[PDB]
Amino acid sequence: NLTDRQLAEEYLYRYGYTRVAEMRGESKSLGPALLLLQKQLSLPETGELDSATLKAMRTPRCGVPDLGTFEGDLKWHHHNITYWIQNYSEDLPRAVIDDAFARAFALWSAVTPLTFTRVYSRDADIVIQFGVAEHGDGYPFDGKDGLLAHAFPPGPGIQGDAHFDDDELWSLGKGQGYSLFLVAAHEFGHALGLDHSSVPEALMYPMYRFTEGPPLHKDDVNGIRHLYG
Ligand SMILES: CNc1cc(F)cc2cc(C(=O)N3CCc4ccc(C(=O)NCCn5cccc5)cc4C3)[nH]c12
Ligand SMILES: [Ca+2]
Ligand SMILES: [Ca+2]
Ligand SMILES: [Ca+2]
Ligand SMILES: [Zn+2]
Ligand SMILES: [Zn+2]
Repeated sequence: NLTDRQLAEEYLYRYGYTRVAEMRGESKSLGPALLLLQKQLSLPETGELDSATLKAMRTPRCGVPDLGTFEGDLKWHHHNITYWIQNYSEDLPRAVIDDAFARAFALWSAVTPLTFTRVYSRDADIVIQFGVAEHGDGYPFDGKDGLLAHAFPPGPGIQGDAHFDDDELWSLGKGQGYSLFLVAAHEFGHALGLDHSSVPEALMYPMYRFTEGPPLHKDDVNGIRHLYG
């Protein structure tokens, strides 16, 4: 497999840190990219490929980049957001999957002027899809672990849609597998127009953190408030 050095390089590149360090003239060596990463994930800012940074880079996370072309202003311009569960993972019963997504939407519904209504139609605002490797959007998944899912900011077509890597074991996060409820709640955050948070305890923190407690943090609620009047 990849050397620690190579895993680091791929991570800094994939999540947009390499590009930002290039724009500041300092791509020659990893130090500057690592500091942007340590800042962005609230790690001690050593600028070293240290134990906390390598730990972080090995942590399963969202496939959405942390730093940086879509159409429109990346918020919804209607109250009633529709979602269509285009397909299913075989990892869970369909009713449990449907309920995991309903629960992810009820989380945001309480703190936004938006409503979420399940439909069965191609034209839903938020199309939910399970897929593996290349799955039709040219942002291919990476097999088991690493990237768990991604989503697209509000707007037309693929915009607002949420995809889940079916090379992961989907569960409710108890015993084996990733909580589909917690990953969906995070990705639906992007589907409403939220960026990653730097607050480790926040839902919109990019790394997967299993919890049984209520997942929204002040920072998530406030991010939504700074988006929707
Ligand atoms: C595979 N999916 C995918 C590929 C890609 F190349 C870009 C994006 C962006 C998203 C996304 O929907 N969101 C939700 C909406 C939003 C809105 C703004 C920003 C953003 O500002 N990024 C720049 C860095 N940011 C960090 C703190 C302040 C600036 C990011 C995001 C992230 N999904 C993406
Ligand atoms: Ca994966
Ligand atoms: Ca859409
Ligand atoms: Ca699976
Ligand atoms: Zn994310
Ligand atoms: Zn996708």
